[PDB]
Amino acid sequence: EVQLVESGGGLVQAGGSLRLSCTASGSINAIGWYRQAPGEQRELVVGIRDLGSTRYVDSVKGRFTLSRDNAKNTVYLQMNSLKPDDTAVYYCNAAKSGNRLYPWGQGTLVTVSSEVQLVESGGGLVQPGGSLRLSCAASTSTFRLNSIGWFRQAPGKQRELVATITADDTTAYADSVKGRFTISRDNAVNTVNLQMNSLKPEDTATYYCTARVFGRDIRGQGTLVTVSS
Repeated sequence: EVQLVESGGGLVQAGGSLRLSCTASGSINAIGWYRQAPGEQRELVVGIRDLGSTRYVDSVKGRFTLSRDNAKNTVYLQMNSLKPDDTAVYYCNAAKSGNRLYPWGQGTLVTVSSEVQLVESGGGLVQPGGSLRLSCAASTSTFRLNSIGWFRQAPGKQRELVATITADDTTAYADSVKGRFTISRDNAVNTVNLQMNSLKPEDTATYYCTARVFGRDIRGQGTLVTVSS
């Protein structure tokens, strides 16, 4: 028979990332990931159509990415932009139609935490392919939020504008992050965020927050984001 075992889960915050891996010895194409918490019976998160496609639950489509390496009898599931509601234990038995369920692994656990001037946060170190979430508090006691934008800068190089959101909720991203980055407001708390998926060694920079208030343009001190594994 097969012995399944899965590892790589951990504690992480809003946004954030984690690479779950899984492995077996004793067809690796028929493996998908289940998820279980207490108080609601376990569900399926990723499965396989008979033809060989990889169908993902709509609640997560656009975050979790099933990869595989036949050469190591290993399957993975790269998680980005992790939400609190992703908290549970993930298993690794099969998910193609018409296949026997393999012997249950123990499961790796996955937990997810949570003079006007601006205040950035969230910056940290991650691996290539990871995901962060930066936030931009204004420190005003809700005096004015306005229209903002995020610009980064590696040391000794010219600044780069990455993404912006105006008052009208229009978004524009640079071609250097096209597809990967996503700027959302979250207005209910007077803070504005930037989700950063699929990072590279090339994003290693100090990320700041500009707002252009009355008269002068303003920024915050900005947080490091490093990616070199």
